[PDB]
Order: sequence, then structure tokens, then C-alpha cells
Amino acid sequence: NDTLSYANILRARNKFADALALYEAMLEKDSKNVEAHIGKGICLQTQNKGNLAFDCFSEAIRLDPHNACALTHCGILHKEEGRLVEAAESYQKALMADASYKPAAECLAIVLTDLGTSLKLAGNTQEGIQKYYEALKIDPHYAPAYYNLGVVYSEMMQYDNALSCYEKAALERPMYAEAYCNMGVIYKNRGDLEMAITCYERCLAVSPNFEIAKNNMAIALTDLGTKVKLEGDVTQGVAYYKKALYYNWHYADAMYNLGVAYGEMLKFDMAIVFYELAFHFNPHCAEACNNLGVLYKDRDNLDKAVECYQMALSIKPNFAQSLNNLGVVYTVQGKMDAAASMIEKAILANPTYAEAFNNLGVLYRDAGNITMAIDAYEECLKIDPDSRNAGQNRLLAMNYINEGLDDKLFEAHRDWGWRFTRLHPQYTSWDNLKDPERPITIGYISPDFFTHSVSYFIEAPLTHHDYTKYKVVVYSAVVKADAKTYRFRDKVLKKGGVWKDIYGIDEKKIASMVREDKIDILVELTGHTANNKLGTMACRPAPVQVTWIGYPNTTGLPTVDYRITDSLADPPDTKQKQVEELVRLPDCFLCYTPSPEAGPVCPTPALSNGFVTFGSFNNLAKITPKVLQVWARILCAVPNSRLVVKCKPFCCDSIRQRFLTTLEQLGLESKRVDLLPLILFNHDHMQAYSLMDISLDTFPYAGTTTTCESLYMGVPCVTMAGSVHAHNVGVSLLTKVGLGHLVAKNEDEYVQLSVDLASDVTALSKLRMSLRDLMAGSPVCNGPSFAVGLESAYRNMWKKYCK
Amino acid sequence: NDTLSYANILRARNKFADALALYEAMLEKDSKNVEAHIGKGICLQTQNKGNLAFDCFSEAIRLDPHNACALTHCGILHKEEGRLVEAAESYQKALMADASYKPAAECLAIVLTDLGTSLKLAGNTQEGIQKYYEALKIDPHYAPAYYNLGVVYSEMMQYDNALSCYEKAALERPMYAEAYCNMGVIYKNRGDLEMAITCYERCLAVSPNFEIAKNNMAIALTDLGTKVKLEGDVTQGVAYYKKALYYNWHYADAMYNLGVAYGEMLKFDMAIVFYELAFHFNPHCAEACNNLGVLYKDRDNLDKAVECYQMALSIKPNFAQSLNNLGVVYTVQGKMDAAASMIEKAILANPTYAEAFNNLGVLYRDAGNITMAIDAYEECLKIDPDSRNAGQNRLLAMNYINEGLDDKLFEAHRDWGWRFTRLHPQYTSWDNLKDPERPITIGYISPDFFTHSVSYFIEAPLTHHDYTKYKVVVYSAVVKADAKTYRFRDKVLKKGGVWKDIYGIDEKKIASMVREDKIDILVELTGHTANNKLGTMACRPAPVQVTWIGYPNTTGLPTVDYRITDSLADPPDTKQKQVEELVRLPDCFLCYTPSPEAGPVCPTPALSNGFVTFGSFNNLAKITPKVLQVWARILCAVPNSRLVVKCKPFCCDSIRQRFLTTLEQLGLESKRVDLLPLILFNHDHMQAYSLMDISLDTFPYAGTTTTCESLYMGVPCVTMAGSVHAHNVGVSLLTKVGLGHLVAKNEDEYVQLSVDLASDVTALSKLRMSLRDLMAGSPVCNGPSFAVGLESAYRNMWKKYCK
Repeated sequence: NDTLSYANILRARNKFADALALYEAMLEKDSKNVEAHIGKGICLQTQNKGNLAFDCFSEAIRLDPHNACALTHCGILHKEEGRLVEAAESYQKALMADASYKPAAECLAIVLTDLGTSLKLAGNTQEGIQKYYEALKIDPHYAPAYYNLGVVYSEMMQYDNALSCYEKAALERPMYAEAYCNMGVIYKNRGDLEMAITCYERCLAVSPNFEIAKNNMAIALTDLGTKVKLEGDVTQGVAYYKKALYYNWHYADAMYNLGVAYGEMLKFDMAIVFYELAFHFNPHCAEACNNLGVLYKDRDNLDKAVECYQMALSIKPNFAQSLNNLGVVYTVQGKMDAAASMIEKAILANPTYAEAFNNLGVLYRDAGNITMAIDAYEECLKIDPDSRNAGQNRLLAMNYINEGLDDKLFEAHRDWGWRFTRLHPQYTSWDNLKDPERPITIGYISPDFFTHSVSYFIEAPLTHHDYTKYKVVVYSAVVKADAKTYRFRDKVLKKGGVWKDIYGIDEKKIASMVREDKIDILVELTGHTANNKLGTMACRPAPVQVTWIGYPNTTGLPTVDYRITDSLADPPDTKQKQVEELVRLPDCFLCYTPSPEAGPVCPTPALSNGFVTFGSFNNLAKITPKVLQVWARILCAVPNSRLVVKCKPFCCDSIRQRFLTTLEQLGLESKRVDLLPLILFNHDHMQAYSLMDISLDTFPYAGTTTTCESLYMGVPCVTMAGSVHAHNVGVSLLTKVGLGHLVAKNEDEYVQLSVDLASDVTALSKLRMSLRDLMAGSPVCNGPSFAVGLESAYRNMWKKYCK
Repeated sequence: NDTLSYANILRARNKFADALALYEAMLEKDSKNVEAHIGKGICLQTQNKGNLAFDCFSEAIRLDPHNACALTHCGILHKEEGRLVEAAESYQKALMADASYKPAAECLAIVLTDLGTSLKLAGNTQEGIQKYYEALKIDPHYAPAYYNLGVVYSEMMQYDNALSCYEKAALERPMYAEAYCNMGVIYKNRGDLEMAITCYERCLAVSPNFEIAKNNMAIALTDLGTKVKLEGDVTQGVAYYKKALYYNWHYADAMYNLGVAYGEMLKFDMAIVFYELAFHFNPHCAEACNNLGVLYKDRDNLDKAVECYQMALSIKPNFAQSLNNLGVVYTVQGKMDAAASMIEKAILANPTYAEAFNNLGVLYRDAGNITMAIDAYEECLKIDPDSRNAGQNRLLAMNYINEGLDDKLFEAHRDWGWRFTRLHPQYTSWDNLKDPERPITIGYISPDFFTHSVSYFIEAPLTHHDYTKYKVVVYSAVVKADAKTYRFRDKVLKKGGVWKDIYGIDEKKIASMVREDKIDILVELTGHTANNKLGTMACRPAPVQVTWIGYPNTTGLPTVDYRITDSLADPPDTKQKQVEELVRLPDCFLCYTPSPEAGPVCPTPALSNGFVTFGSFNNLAKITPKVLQVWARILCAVPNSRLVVKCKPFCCDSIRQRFLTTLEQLGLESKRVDLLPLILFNHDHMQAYSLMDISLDTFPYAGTTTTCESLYMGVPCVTMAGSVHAHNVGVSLLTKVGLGHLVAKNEDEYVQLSVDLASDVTALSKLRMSLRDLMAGSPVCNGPSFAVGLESAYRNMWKKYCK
């Protein structure tokens, strides 16, 4: 008995060779020793001598058929070769011999699970399920059987059974990472993400390098961060995206969403970096390219923005947003035909993209197609009735061709103001001490303090302003400053005014700023044009609100008290109703300050070139078909005449061709018309007036700055009187320069005046050489008289408010 | 005269065909019209009819040889074909005709610069330079000539001339981006980075898509961020790295340095992400892999850390830091031979890497090579005399083989404490009200509150503590908690103690925490072992400072007042000097709390196996060669005996083989010794005591917890008395269990006692079955008596401090 026990101890100490030799020496003495046969079989198994182990166990079973141990080891040997059926039978025999032999029960549950899996992969799922239940009847603890049951239930969309099976599997084996992973995947599939996250956390606590769980954790965390961001907590969303990038460092979607979140935070450099990284890891992320193009466009890197949009469209050709943004950039670049084609494709891709309709209307307005622009604006308001940009661009466009014949323009503006007031709260009390004989704070607010038409007039008061009585505050919304902006700032400061840069600010806070500065009269210089601050004007921050030159009609805002004009642009008997009270200055409402780059007046080209040249440097939006027909009538009335028209959209060949067609259809030879694009130079723009002899003013929207520049170069400008301020601005200037005999009341006398002026080249030449001195001695250049008049008007308005 | 002028106007209007036809009709009338010849030549040039233009200009020159215009256009035609010499000659002729003809001068400066460039590329740099100076004599404004001059000067390392040339080039052309770029590159090369940055900013303002300037801006910004970080402002450095990543989104070095900066900020998730991204964009960034491995190691992801270090070493095989870190990880993994090889390679790569020497000493200590460990520690102190870890590991290692024979161990500890006090400030005043008969606040501070040897003793007071008089505060520095930590917390809280988790905190702030809690007696349980808080003890936060079990010798800190012991471990006449005052408890200084997993005592294996089994479960560091020789003497003295030794390092085959060699050299058959590695189970570790009959205690470092566990399983433990506490701990336990007849004073009686115990298997078996009851009735398990004794000692110490 000591030898068998010693051999068993040796076997248990992995000293298989000496124990084997002892079992051999015992079997030489007793070939019927079943236990020695079992020990021999086990020791041969450990030497990978399967056949001889099988022989030893077969002989043991022959000696003791009810040896559950020998039958179990025979089943194990059968199992290792994958011959599962005989092994299963052997285990069944072992249980019949000793139903308490736990190792046989456990191994039988294993092999029964393998059998069930084999049938499952063969599509025999239901009988496999029954054998898995048999396994759990044999060993209610074999967790892998629960895992397999959960997988099967998850394949038949029976998620509740799958969860119950995975929960049982995790109970029997707490470190069964795959069960937690599959639970997390199912819970993610059910919409609940916190549970899924918890399951993945359990998986990674059990298996920290299980990649599938890391990837799914990053996905679930990104979805959760997106939800939480949509719920308002953007910072916690960002935290979730960063934690997601911890498990999946290349998850491009988390980078894209970080880009978006940082964009909303105004951390544009990070938004750019993250969007570009998202594109690097996911090149099919056309949204990243689109948003990157947007950020580059707002950084004024238009070429990069174009590249980004072209990439987005090469990935998603129908990506309506990229189409619209590319159209907008081409509009900025002046590629009008490409802009049109892009915007039209965006509209085709999404007929409810209101902003695309607004941009189309803007493009048509710039192209002079006022009617189509209005139609597009009407479609936009049909889609977005609160589209502020569409409404204001609509009003502006209607100002170019709406001749005073009814109360529709006024109605539209008035209604516009009513709606905004019902949608924009304002103040009702002011702490400004009501003293009529004290200093007054004047705010001038405008986005165009650079080389713009408005600047050529606001320069006059800025230069001629009695600072000892009227403290000046400037609210510059300029997008891009320049030498003229700096000159204005220096002029205001050198006297004692206040300059505030307000580009990129809110509106209500600007109204607060106006209140802290105790502005008494706030003067808006923009009206319904781009980047206006009419919302600040709606807040009523100042006790007196004025408009003056940015818009040639009523603002329609009931909160604006007064509009400054004179008795020539708006005669006392004008029938055009306006929301503002008209205050008429005694002289011209305009004071032109010439550019110090105007250069000399040249002699009249007609003396040297032998031809009369009419011209117009107005935008195409002012060149209405009526004006086109009138100019054709003039040029037919003046034998051998030439017309020079310079407009930015003539950079596009299609626009030139269409304009030529229009003219030719009126009987005018295209060879007689020279269409020049914009030349980006103040000096050269002014010198271009040497190319024309007679300026033709536009109607019903006259020139304003263009007429003044024309006159400064000695080019007579024929205008027409009419029923709207925009028409009579030319009347005011020509009359105050002393050319009131050149203001027509209608088209026929306008033709007659143009032919008469063209008929006396000598009178034309003397006028050319006299016009600079005539204007410089006139009120249009009399800065001091204009300043005293404006100052008096301001004082009068203050007095009106005081009572 | 009107026809020529009209043709010139037509040419100026790009109506080249009609003007050409008019010039032809004029030349039919006057073939000598030089101006008509020039106009024809120009119009043919615009149709790319070079040969016919050349004919027209040649005839013009024949008609007017001094026509500077015709000569200039001939030079232009020559220039377009690249036949620069004749063109230059033609321009020289034009200047001789009319030295004021500016277009000829400008074009001549251009062609002279091209000639200079041609000579430069041919290596004829100096004559090219003279022609560039000729160009500047012709046109002092031709900026490209200045640029070329700057390039040439930059090629001859004449940087001041290069800067002057580039500055002149930028003056003549403000939008010459390349000049600013080259200036920035030179300034970067001179060390000044702000100027370079300014130049690149100018370049990108002129050319926002010039890639070279973006890349160089990112480089310069990364260098500047690195400097500023090294200057203390890490946040501004991070801002610079982010701005760098704005211009170069894939600059891997900025990502690596961001990883480092965020690591110093403790934003490890970001440090990981950035280091991995840096590796993605620069796979040769072995430093990123190293630091990523460090972060994964500190996140307990040892397999990933190993992968990262293997990657770093595949990139940089001699990267000493990665070698050291991989060695440390293998030490944690127990791969002792791989750790040794790695640390030795790190030492070979950098012989001044003190930390590598410390880690080598730690490895040798774990391998039991105390002498080599001490040598390595001495080398580390030679390199880093303030290396806290090396000094403490040295003292600990010396405790294993330094037998009390001189005052060197005490001297080393005492000096250690002196130096730290001179390098660690502490407090001198306490607000604790000096009342000897009031409640006392006891702090227990320790990192090992988990399943560790120390826990088996600290459990006793935590269970048996009168909370109504001694408020308990626990400072747990546990790195990884467990069920025993939670059990201790629950036990302390259920009574009214305070539990504070302090893992990962500073030392001085802990001293502040001890002061706010008004701790009266702070008890350190760690001494010079890993992660101790001896620096907190140096701060003297509590009025009374005690050590008790973490270290078997003096701490050497003069700020520690008392060490708790008894009269058996440190007899009253002990000659070992210590900095602490010894307070001897009346009973055993140890109270073992058995594990509730100890299971039953088995019968003595000798009755069933037929062999006597000696054993030892002590670490190899305690198994000194002297002990090895003694055990060999015992086993030779006991015929047919077996030794079982279980130690963790026996997982390494080389350590087993070397140990076997040692034994065999002493005449012991290796077959008689079973070396078992660590089994990671408390139950199975305790049940392993069924494999041995007699425990052999180690010297001069006795077992402590191992001896108690042995006794609880009924295994007698023979110990020896000696001159040091660590030796006499076994004496204390055996005497207090009632086995004082088994405490030897020397090796010969130790052998005699071991043979006598082995000779009576029957007495051995009765002892085995009695030992549990003997100890349970003994003071070692008498929690109440031990608690009253400790409580009395605490009260006495408080009273001593009160006076």
C-alpha cells in the first residue's frame, strides 16, 4: 500500500517518470491493479502518449467496468481528438457508474456545450439549445453554456433571454468579459447608453486590452456626449468625447464632434485641428471638410475654403450646405456664373434651404436682376418668414425699381418694423438729464468707416465738429480697417471724441454700452444694408434716434424718431409717407469730402478723340431697363456717340453678353459701348473719369457718391427729378453745384438736355475745367456751413425731446 | 495725325485686329512711319507672332536707330526666347539712345538679375554679385535683385549682409513673402525665436498658404514653447504648442511635448493620446513609446507597457530609460532573469543612471544576493548620495545579514536620520492640551492594510480597542485595496474611528492633516520598506511618535520618540543602541490574528508519508548562506529527511538551479529538496503547511508572520536566540506559545533540537494537534490582554509627554 501511495504522490509532484516506472514494477507483480492502470494512463497522457494511455484505460475498464475515473479519462482522450460522440457516451457511462464523480459531470457539460455549438453552427439551433439546457442540468455553473445560450438568444432578437443568460454567465464567472461586452452592445442597441458604458467598464476591468470593448466604449461615449451636448451641457459632452478618444484614439467621429463643440465655444484653432484630424482618419467625412471650409472662409483664407468645399463636394456631390457655401465664396470672388450654378444646384438638392434662396436673391440683385431677386426673397420668406437677411435684402432690392405710385413700399417697411418691435424688446426710460443748453453726446454707428461711399460724407462732420458742445462716440462695425479708418480715429481722438471698435459684438450689449456712455443722439448710417445695426436701433438705447445716409427711404422702425434730409430730396409737399419725422437742413443734406487722390482734371476727351463719350459708373442694380431704354434713346438722338459703362459684374462674360444683347435689341451697335470691370484702385478709378465726357444719372435710384466724383473730375451729370428721395439726390447735388438747369423732370427733356450738352463741345470743355471750382465754392464742399447746419439741427432735435 | 492716334487708342483698348489693319493701311501710305512699325510689332507680339514683330522692330530700328522704344521691344522679344545676351545688349543700346526710358531700365535690371542668377547656378557667384550690383545701379528698387543678393550672402554664411539685403527687398516690395521667410529662418538659426516668429507672421500675412512658412512657424513655436516651459510657464508653452499645431497639424514633436506637458499637469488621458499621436505621425519617436509605456505601467496595464517598451527598444535598442523601465516591469512580473539582463544592459548603456543601480540592488535583494545588492546601493549613493530609495533599501538589505558585532548598522541608520533632519524641516509647537487624564488621538499610518504580513497584527488592536478613550485615525497609503481593507474600515467606523485614504498625497500636507486632527500619538507601521511615510514622521506632526512592526531595528530618526517592544525581543540588557526609547510591554509585543481561511490542521505527514519533512516558507533574503549551511548540517544529522522550501523567486529556473548547486555543494542530494514558487491564494498557501513536518526559522532575520502561520497549522518552529530584535522575534513567539524549550542559543543545540524533534514522530504529531489550542489559549491570540497592555503603554507615553 505504501508503494501505490508513493507513486501517486510522485505523480502529483509531476515526477511522472519515476512514478511510471513504479507503476510498471507494480503491474509486473499485479497486472490487475486498476489504480495502477489509471496512474499509468495519466502519466502517459502527460507524455503525450495518447495511444498507450488509451490502452491502459481500456484495460482498466475491462478490469473494472464501473470505474468512473477510468471512463472519464477515456472520455478525455476521446475529447482531445475532437471525436466528441464517443467521449460523451463514455461520460454518460461514468455518471451511471458514479453519479457523484464531479470531474465527469463538468467535462460532460463542456462536451455537451461543444456538441450544442457544433449543431448551432450547422444551423441546428433548437436541438443545440436543448443540449445546452442539458448541460445546465448537469452543471448549473458552467458559465460558457450560459454565454452560448445568450448568443443564441441574441441571434433570434430575443434580447430579454439573452440578457438573462449573460447575467447568469457573469454570476457563474465574474471575469467573463465577453458576456459584459455583449450585454453592453445589446443595451447600446436598446438606446440606454449608461448601462452599456457600465458593462464595457466591467469588461475592461476584467480585460483591459479587449479591443472590441474599447471601440464600443468610444462609440457609446460619443453618442452620450452628443446627447448631453444637445441637452445643453457642452462641457460634459467634450469630456465624454475626450474619454472616448482615450479608448479609441483614431475615432474620427469623436474628433469631428469635438471640432463642432469647440466651434460653438469659439476655439476655432482647435475646431480646425480636430476637423482636419477627423478627415485624416475618416476621409469620407465630407462634413469635416465643409466645416473646415467655413472656418477658413471666416479666416479670410478664401482659396483654402474653396479647396475644402471642392473636397466635400467630391465626396458628397449633393451636399447642399457645401454647395451653398461655395456659391457664397464665388459671390465674394465675383465668379457670378459659378455662384449661380452652385446655388441653383443647392436649391435642387434641398428646396427648403432658405439661406440658399437668400443667397440666390443677393446674387440676382448684384447682377441687376431685381425682379428675380425679389422672387427669390419671397420664396425665402415663404420658407423662413423671420429671415432677417431676406427681408432686408428684399426691401433694399425693391428700392431700386419701385417708383412712387402706391403705398406698397411704405407698407412693407412699416410692417417690417412692426413685426421686429413685436419680436425685439426695448427700453422706455433714460437717465439723461433733460437740459436743453448743455453738452450733448452724439453717437455715430456704422460698419463702413473704410474706403466706402458713406465714408466720403461722414468725413465732413468728423472734420468739422465743435467738440466743445457735442461729445462724439463712434461705433465702428468695420470688418476690415484701413488707412481711412485710422485717419478717422486719429481725427476724432485728436479733438476729444471716443472711438469704440464693435465688430463682432452683440446688439443688446451695444445698447447697454450706448446707455453707459449716455449717448443723447444715436445716428445710424447703414439702414437695410449689409451688417447693419438696426437691432441696436430697435433697443432704443438713446433718447433720440436718427438715420441719415445709409438708406434712401424710411427704416420703418417706429423707434427711430427722425430722418435728416433737405427740401430738395424730400420737398415739403412730398406725398411719400415715412415713419421718421423729416428734418430739412437749410442747404444740401450731403457734404462731399473729395479724395486727396482725385488727381487733376484732364481736358474734355471730345476735343482730342473726336467723339462724344457718355458714361456711367453706377452698379447694374441702378441700371433699370427703363434707364437702358432712355440711354438708347439718347445715343440714337446723338449721332456718332459712345457709351462707357464700368460695373463689377462685367467681369463675367455672360453678363456682358446679355447686356450687349439688351442694348443691340434697342438698335444700338455693341461696338459703341465699352464695358469695363472694377479696377481695384482709388486713383485709377478716379482717373477713369477721363474716359467719359457726359455722365448719365440713373433712375429711380440716382447716383450719389458716383455723381460727386464725376463732378469733381469735371464730368457734367444729367439727373431727373422724381417722387422718391433716391431719385432727387441728384437734383439736390446738381442744384447746389449750380447746374439746376440740368435737372430734368421727365425723360424727353432729359434726352433734349443730353443732346444739347453733347452739341457744344466747347461749353462742355469750359464746364469741365470750371466744375471743381464751382463745387469747391458751393455748399457741397463747404464743410463749415454744413457743420453749423447739422449742429443746429441736432440742437433743435435735443430741444424737441427736452419738452 | 488722327489715324495714328486712333490706332494707338485701339491698341490700348486691346482691339489689336482693327488697329493692326489701320497700321497696315498707314504703312501702305508711309512705309517709313516708325511709330506705325512699333505699333505693328506690339500688336503682333500680342498675337504671339514673334518673328513678324521682330521684323517690324528691326525695320523700325533701321529707320530710327536711336528709337529707345523699338530697341527695348527688340530686347523683350530676345528675352522671351531666353537669348539674354543680345537682349541685354539691345537694352544697353536703348539706354544710350534715351537714358530716361524707364521701361528699358527696369527690363534691363530684370535681365541683368537673370544673368547673375545663371552665373550663380554655374558657381560663378562673385561676377553674378557684381551684375546684381549693376542691376541696383540701374534700378535701386528691383526687389528681386535684393532677394538674390540676400540668398547669395546667406549661402556664404554672411548673415548680416543677407539680412540687410532682405530688409531692402522687403522695403522695395512689402509683399515679398519669401524674403520674410528667409529672414525668419536665419533668425531662428541665430537663436532668437520671437523675431523669426514675427517674420513668419509677416510672410503668412502676405501669403497665407505658403507651406514652408507654416512648417517653420510650427517649429519655432515648438522651440519657444519648450523654452518657456523650461522657464516655468508651462501653460503658455502649451498655448504655443497648440498654435504650432495650427500651422502644422501633423508636427509630431509638438504632440510629444504636449504629452509631456499634460503629464506634468496630471492629465494622463491627454498625455497618452498625444504621445500615441506623436508616434503615429513620427514612428521613430522612441521617447513617445517610452513615456506611453510609463503611463500604462502606472495604470497597471503591464502588458501594454511591455509592448510600448519593446517598441521603444526596437527603435532605440540602447535607450537606457526604456531598458530600466522594462527591467522594473519584469521585476514586478517576477521575470527575474529578464529583469537582470535588462537592468545590466541599461547600466552598460549609461553607467551614471543611478536609478538603474537602485533597481539592480532591489532585484538582487529579492534574489537573496544581499552582498551584491549592497554593492549596487553603494554605487548608487556614489552617484546620487541623496537617493532616498537606495539608502532605505540599503538599510533594509543590511538588516538581513548584519549580525550584532559592531556599531556600523546603528551608525548608518543614525547618520541617515541626521542627514534627513538637516534636509527636512519640521514643527516645534503643538496645540494639544496637555491633560494626562483625557481622551487621546491615536493615528495609525501605513501603506499595507491589505492581505500583508503587517495586517495580521494590526488587526488585533483594530478589533480590541477601547474607542471611548482613544480616538483612532487611520492613514491608509494602500495602493490596491481589497476585502481586508474594507473589513478594517468597517470595523473602525462601526466603533467611531476615522478612516482617511491617503494614497497619492504629499508628505507635508499629511503632517498638516495630522495636526488638524490633533493626533496625539502617531504610529508608523512601515519603517524603511517600500512606500513608507517616514518623511511624514520627520515633520513631527504629532507630539508622540512611535514605530512598532514595519521595521525590526531603529528608524534612526531622532524625531521618533519611542519604539514598542518587549523584554524578550530586546532584553533589558541588550547592547544594541537605538534612537528610540524602548517601551517593553509585559507580554508579547505581537498579537497574531489568524486568517479565517486557515482551514483544519491535517495529521503529521510523517505518519502517512513515511518521511520527515523539514520546511521553510521564508523569502530567500532571509535564507543566508549561514542558514543554508546549518540546514544542510541538520539534514545530514537526520537520516532520510526531506526539505520543502517555497519562495517566489523559484519561479525562475536559474535561481532554482543556483540554489540546488549551493545545497549539493554542501553534500545534500537535490532530490531531497522540493522548491515551490508562490501560490496566489491565502487558503492554498495555508494548506501548503500540510506538506512539511518541522519549520526551520531563519537567522539573523527570523520569520514573524510565517512562524505564526506555521504554528497555527501545527508545524513546530525551531528558532535561535541572538543579539538583534529580528533574531529574537521567534524567541518571543515560541516562548509565549509555551515552546521555550525549542529556542536554541546557538547552531549546535539548534541541530540537536531539530534531530530530537524529528526522532519522535509521535510527540511531533501530538504537538501538531495541540498547537492551535496552545496558541489560542496563549497571549499571542489573547486580543483583550494585548489590547489592555498596548492601551496602558499608550497612556504611560502620553503621561511622559505631559510632564
